[PDB]
Amino acid sequence: EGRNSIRYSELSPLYDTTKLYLVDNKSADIASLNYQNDHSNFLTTVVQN
Amino acid sequence: EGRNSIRYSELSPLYDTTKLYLVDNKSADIASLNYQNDHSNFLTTVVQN
Repeated sequence: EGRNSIRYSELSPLYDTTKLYLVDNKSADIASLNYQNDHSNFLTTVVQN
Repeated sequence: EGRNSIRYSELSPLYDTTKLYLVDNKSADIASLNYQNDHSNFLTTVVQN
């Protein structure tokens, strides 16, 4: 208790477990981040907002 | 201290002062809430989301 918080920068804090997703076919990332790379060396966002 | 928090239902809490707005010409409220009333007896949203 107390030492179990998970804080994003402006939103309600969670506590003691969550999930994180690392998918490879989000449109905004296709457009900007990933132009010269492939499905084995890619770059993705962990923020879903 | 401690007894000064302001809590919305899913967002970061504020502390010790804020503002609240009561305007009368928001589109969504024009459409739904206010159809049979006027500018002197009106109905508005305090949530801006």
